[PDB]
Amino acid sequence: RNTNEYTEGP
Amino acid sequence: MVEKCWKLMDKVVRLCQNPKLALKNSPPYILDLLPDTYQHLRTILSRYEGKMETLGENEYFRVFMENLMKKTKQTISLFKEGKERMYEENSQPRRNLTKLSLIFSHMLAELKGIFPSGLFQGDTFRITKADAAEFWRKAFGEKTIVPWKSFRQALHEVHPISSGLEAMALKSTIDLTCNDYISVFEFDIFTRLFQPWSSLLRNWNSLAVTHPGYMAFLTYDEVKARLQKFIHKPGSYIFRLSCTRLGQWAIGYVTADGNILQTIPHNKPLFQALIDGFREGFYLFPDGRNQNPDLT
Repeated sequence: RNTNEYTEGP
Repeated sequence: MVEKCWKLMDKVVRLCQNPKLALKNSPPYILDLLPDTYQHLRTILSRYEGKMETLGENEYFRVFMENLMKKTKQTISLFKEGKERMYEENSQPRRNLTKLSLIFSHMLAELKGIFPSGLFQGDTFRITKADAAEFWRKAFGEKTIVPWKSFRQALHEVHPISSGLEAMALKSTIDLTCNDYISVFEFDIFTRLFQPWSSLLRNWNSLAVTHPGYMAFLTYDEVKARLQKFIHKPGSYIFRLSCTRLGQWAIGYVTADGNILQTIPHNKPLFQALIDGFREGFYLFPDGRNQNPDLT
């Protein structure tokens, strides 16, 4: 597992 | 042929291990994708032990392996021709390596979607949007793969394409594996991204063709690099296909506190995320431009 950082939207 | 592909894949991997490339570890990462593709091909071959002639005849698999050989040669040849410019981030040859990495990512995702568990399931592939499904079954039945021209003419009968130039923009949007065929998997991805079906190509015209915020083939780190130049302009944003969650959108934006964040809108169509995000003051300046499309 290799992921980029996706976070919660505004 | 399969073993020729492995040696080509092997050569790309060695080319991509060059420390001069300073190759970013984030998806899409060719050093992950190629050995993952190998492992999955290994899996397919193993389930087809004996019945190797069934496999070797499958139309999709034949197109897949042909594209795989062709993409790997094209990547080898890119290093050969680019020489020292491969090391200058921002050089065109380096940008092409990034686009290829994305194409390899889309190829593996498509392979896995068509051969999940290594058994061919293209003919029973379940299309996500019911409207879109019905168009595919009517025009192509249980086919897994159809030529671009043939996809284009069938789509045009239901959703008219404005012009040859738009047809070409459309092709480069839908043909993720860049091989002049449209798979039932690529079709599912496009029709998920640009739903609802009833207005499919007007959606795609508004979100991609005339929208300065859309970034055709851009990775997560490229979005981050591009918004960096707008770090002093909060509300700047761009958006693109997510690589690791194919079928969903990723929006990158600059916050007032000087962060660059990326988010995958859920339970809300892109249209609404973009409009809400405008109104709330987050998504203001598409690719840093002062003027924002009106998507209402």
